[PDB]
Formats: sequence, structure tokens, C-alpha cells
Amino acid sequence: HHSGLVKMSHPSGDVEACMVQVTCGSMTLNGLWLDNTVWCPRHVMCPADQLSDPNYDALLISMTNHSFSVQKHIANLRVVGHAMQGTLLKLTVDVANPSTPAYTFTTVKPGAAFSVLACYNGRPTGTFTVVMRPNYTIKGSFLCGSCGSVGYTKEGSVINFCYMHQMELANGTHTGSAFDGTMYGAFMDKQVHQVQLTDKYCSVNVVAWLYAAILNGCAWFVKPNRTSVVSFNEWALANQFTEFVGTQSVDMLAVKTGVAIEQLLYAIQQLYTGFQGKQILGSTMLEDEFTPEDVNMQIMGV
Amino acid sequence: HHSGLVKMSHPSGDVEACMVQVTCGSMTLNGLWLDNTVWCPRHVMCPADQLSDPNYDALLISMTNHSFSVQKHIANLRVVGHAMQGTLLKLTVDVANPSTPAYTFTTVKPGAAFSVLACYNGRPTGTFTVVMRPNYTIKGSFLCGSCGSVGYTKEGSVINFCYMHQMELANGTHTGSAFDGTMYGAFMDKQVHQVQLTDKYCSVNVVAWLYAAILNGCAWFVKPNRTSVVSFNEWALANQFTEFVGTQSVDMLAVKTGVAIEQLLYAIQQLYTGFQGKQILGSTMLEDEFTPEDVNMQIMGV
Ligand SMILES: *[C@@H](O)[C@H](C[C@@H]1CCNC1=O)NC(=O)[C@H](CC(C)C)NC(=O)OC[C@@H]1C[C@@H]1CCC
Ligand SMILES: *[C@@H](O)[C@H](C[C@@H]1CCNC1=O)NC(=O)[C@H](CC(C)C)NC(=O)OC[C@@H]1C[C@@H]1CCC
Repeated sequence: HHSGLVKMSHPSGDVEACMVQVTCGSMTLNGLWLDNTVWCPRHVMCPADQLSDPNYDALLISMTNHSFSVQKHIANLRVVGHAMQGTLLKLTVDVANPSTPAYTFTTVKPGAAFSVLACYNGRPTGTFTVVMRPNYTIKGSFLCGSCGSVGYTKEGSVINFCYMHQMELANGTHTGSAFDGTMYGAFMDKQVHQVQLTDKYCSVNVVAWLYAAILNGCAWFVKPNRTSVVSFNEWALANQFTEFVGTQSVDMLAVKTGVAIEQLLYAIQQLYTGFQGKQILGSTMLEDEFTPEDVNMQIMGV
Repeated sequence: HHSGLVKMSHPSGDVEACMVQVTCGSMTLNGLWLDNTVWCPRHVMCPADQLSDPNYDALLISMTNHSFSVQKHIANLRVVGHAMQGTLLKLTVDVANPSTPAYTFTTVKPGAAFSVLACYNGRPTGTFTVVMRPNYTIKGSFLCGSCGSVGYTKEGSVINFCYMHQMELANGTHTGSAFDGTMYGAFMDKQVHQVQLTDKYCSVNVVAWLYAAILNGCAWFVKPNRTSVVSFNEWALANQFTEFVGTQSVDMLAVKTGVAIEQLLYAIQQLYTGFQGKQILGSTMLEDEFTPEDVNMQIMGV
């Protein structure tokens, strides 16, 4: 049996039309062209002999406008202003992007899903979706040249940009910047190995996945037994789970299935000790990479 | 540790610009507008009281050109010709799509991956990737109104359309048409429960995933022991695996890792009996949803 769940990304065309290439004579990476601004990682300024401890303030002053070459392949855009905001550059260009979508900037929270457009040399090459992990990394797929690839959510026609790719950690996961220039987590945009915080299971997404199972007629793990949210969250802190915070999206799943949240918090406690050979939606481990909204949308059509 | 593998779709913008809505006064579904042609499922002609046993030949003759209303939301396209090819309609329209990409039609083979653009009422809503299963179904995510959603691969700038969505089977999987109008597998485009063939593990993709593990420093399952392709394929037939056929993509992985294909065919035989508590890339079961090409591209940058 198939659950009807896939890793679903937004259609990428609106964002594809915003991707450019940015070069300072060192690395070439990607930028995001909205209105008269091009956003890109500030380490485009860094020579390779300084990637481990750049002085970005001095690099910024050493640049002039025409130090930045911005090109669109899928135009040449003349840079007429430059500024640094945290770990990002804000380049002002002479031409407004005629395909600028309606957009906002937002920060994505752990457990929430977003779509990534992986680009190299200004050329979109693939799209995928990830959830922001509790330790502010993502389990992505990025190679040399991908920095400046962007992540986003979409509300109606409005694209909410939330991520600009910066680096890969030694454990293969990834992190980047929000468009206020902050790195997600405690990470720095310097080529040195960094403290990595412990990851956790995202409890609300595990609950969503158990609801997805019920919605597929798979409910062997449901018992009348219940664990309260407060009791579950005390347990969570000692067992590598995030604290559970319910939402309207989760409540819709409880209403549709007739199964209470607290029944699934009990189920999680028991399943975490082991599935005892049984499977849920073809898996022998808890799944936390699907959100309540994924389940509402993909299965219930909401 | 994260493998660096995600479910990666092509960027969808080129195909988004080809999607339209098609209505006959009964259901509304999606069509694909290339040059002066709109392709769509032929059950757009079917009234709901006949979805279980349509006479499509008589339905086709009962239609005239202006019976078909074709609309683009993301134009009204006047239909000036109509024809049926297998399970698809080929509508000729008065305007050539100015955003027609370079394209071909192809049939996708079991184990191969392709990108899907899920659409409703002519509006793209998400994208995902699937592998064609050995029983000619896909494990997709489709709801009422999604028929006419398209699947494709991409070679350079050329989009190879391979799938037009038609139906969901009782086990939650999906199937559809190639653009020669044939349904994948033995399926018919009639709303009746149908014989479903047994699925199998795609051996070449399991081998690719074991190579992905090695490429991530995870090689506990590699032994000098070897099983030949011919011996493995005899075993495969009795154990719910496809017969293995090597390719240049797999050979590149063997060269990069120094691990022979036959070592991994032996590994699969042993792992299929059980992982004995150990995990591979965070999984306790064999993974066959990633192709040799996925691994070459996402991990090796080829
Ligand atoms: C984009 O420039 C690039 C994206 C990385 C490359 C490989 N996979 C990625 O996601 N980013 C970088 O190369 C980083 C530049 C610094 C200055 C922010 N560095 C980086 O990601 O280093 C990764 C290697 C694993 C070790 C960690 C740092 C010692
Ligand atoms: C598009 O029109 C639609 C797509 C289905 C709807 C629900 N999920 C899908 O993928 N296709 C249909 O409704 C099919 C039309 C026939 C005439 C080809 N029918 C169909 O998919 O029926 C599905 C229900 C599960 C039972 C199987 C048939 C008895």
C-alpha cells in the first residue's frame, strides 16, 4: 500500500526567473534578483586563501560596484550600489527584474517545510523540499557552486523567501542564511569545522505522519491510552524529541480521523521503544519529514 | 549523518508554461499545450454516469471542436481539430504556445525516475519525482482533478514528456499514459477495479543506494564475497527482485568506490534476509527509489 505522501515542492518557475550568477573574480555563486536588488552570499568576495577566516568588513570596503559581475543566463546587470547585511550582500542593479513575483522575506522554524531551488552558475538544476531541523540544519543536496540557491514557501501567489544556501557541515547536512542576513542556528560563514547541536525528532511531524497512517486505514498503533501534552513534553526532553505544540492543522487531522492528539503522543512513546517488527506506512522507524499541512493537503485535499 | 540524497525534481518552469485547463462540460482536467496541440486524457469526454464503461469511440464522434473549452490561467484557446490516440486526446488549437520548450515524447522504463508537475484546474500546484515501478504504477500524490498532470525527464534543454496522469488504484498507487496514448502496464482508463501486478524491488536502484552508502563512508555490508549477475538474477526471480542489468552509470560508481557490482549483489542477498539491527544511510530496509544517475549527480557531481 502507498500512503499517497511524496516530498512535494512548490512549482519553481517564479523563482527560476529570479536567479542570476554573481562573480567577484574568485568564486562564482548564485544570486536572487528581486526588483532592483540582487542578494547573494557575502563569501563571493572572499579569495580562497581566506575562506577560513575572512575579514568581511575589509573585503566589503575593498570592493567597488563594478567588482561585482552579475549575469542572467536562463542579461548583464550593472551594479550601482552594494551593501552587506549580516552574511548576505545586497547589490543594487540598474534594471528591475521584470519577472519579480509578489514576495516577502520570512524565517522558517524547526519542523516546517520549504522548497529549495538548487542552482549552479546561475542555472537552476533541481528542486527539492526539506524541513528545517531542530538544530537549524537541513538535510539537503548541495555541491560546490550551489551557494546562493534559495529556499521558499508560498502563500497564494506570494513567495516567502526564507533560506539562502551557505555551507555544508561535516555530517553532510547544510545551513544558510535568512534574508535578514542571519545564519540559521549558531553557524558562521567561515570555512572551519563548527560545533553542531544535537538534532531531535520533530514531534508534531511524527504526529502528522501517524495521522497519515490512520487516514490510510493503518491504525494498529492507536489505543484508547492517552498521554497529555504536558506529560509528553516532559518525556520529550529526555528522549531526543522536540516539545509538541499543537496547531489548527493538527486539530483538523484529529477531527477527520476521530483520533485524539493525546492518543498519538502515547503511541509515540511506545513506538520510540520499538515497532516490534510491525511497520507503519512501510517504515520501521518514526517519520518526521512530513508536516501536518503536507498531510492535510496531499491526502485530504485541504 | 546525512547521505546528501534528496528526491530531486527538474525545475518545473518550462512545463508550467505549457499547462492549460480542458473542460467538456463534465469534468475539468488539465492539458499540455505544445505548438498547436493540446494533449489531455480522453475521459474528459465522459459523463460521470459512464466512467465505469465509456464507449470512447462514440463519445469522440459526439464531440465537435467547440465542445472542448481550453483555457490558460497562469488565454482562451479555440479548438480547430480533435483526434483520439489511445487514451489521449490530441486537440488542435488556433494559437501555437509561444513558450513551447524543445521537447520529445518518450516512454519511461521501470526503475527510471521522472519529475511530475501536479496540476488542478490548469494551475500547477506542486512538483515531485517518482520511479516507474516494475508493475507500471507510480507512488505519487494525486487527487480528484489532477488528471492531465504530466511527467517528464530532461536532457539538456530538451524536455522528454513520458507520463500523463489518469488514475489511482485501490492500493493508493497511480498510473497514466505515455504520449503515444498507451497506458503504462495492462491498465485501462475505466473506473473499475483492475488486476494489479506484483511489485518488485528494483535491483539496479538498490545497488545504486549501496554505492551511495559507500560514498558516504558507510561500507559495513561490503565483503569480498561476490555473486555473479547471472546467479543473482536467478535468485531475483524467486525473491521479489527485478533482474539486474548494469549500465555505464553503475560502472562509474564501481570505479569511484573500488567496490565491484558483484560484491553488492552478494550484499543484497544477505541484507534481504535482514539487516540484523544495523542501519544503512539511516534505513533498516533496502531503498530502491534512487537511481544510479541520482547518485552520480547528487553525490559525485556528474
Ligand atoms: C557554496 O559556496 C558552498 C556550498 C557547500 C560546498 C560543498 N557543499 C555545500 O553545501 N559553500 C562553501 O564551500 C562554504 C564556504 C564558507 C566560507 C561559508 N564552506 C563549506 O561548506 O565547507 C564545507 C566543508 C565540509 C567542511 C566544513 C568547513 C570546514
Ligand atoms: C483524474 O480524473 C482522476 C485522478 C485520480 C482521482 C483520485 N486520485 C487520482 O489519481 N482520475 C479518475 O478519477 C479515474 C477516471 C477513470 C475513468 C480513468 N478513476 C480513478 O482513478 O478511480 C480511482 C478509485 C480508486 C478506485 C479505482 C477505480 C474503481
